[PDB]
Amino acid sequence: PFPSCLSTVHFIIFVVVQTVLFIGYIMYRSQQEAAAKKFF
Amino acid sequence: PFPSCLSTVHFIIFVVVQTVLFIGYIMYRSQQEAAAKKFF
Repeated sequence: PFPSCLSTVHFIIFVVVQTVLFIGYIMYRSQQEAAAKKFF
Repeated sequence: PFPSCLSTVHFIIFVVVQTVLFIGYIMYRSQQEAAAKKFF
């Protein structure tokens, strides 16, 4: 039985998911730093 | 038919695409922060 060598399709999905989850994390962190600076 | 393994060229291109878009995006974020700090 074929060993689970990585496919192209699953690789593209996980890179986009890693990019989208980190960009949304950047926007969510940028919104916290903007909101924290507004109170000072 | 062979399972579509992620080629070396296929992996490198998606690394560069993810990195250069990363180079663009974070630099685009700091210039907004620099422009926002210039108006306050």
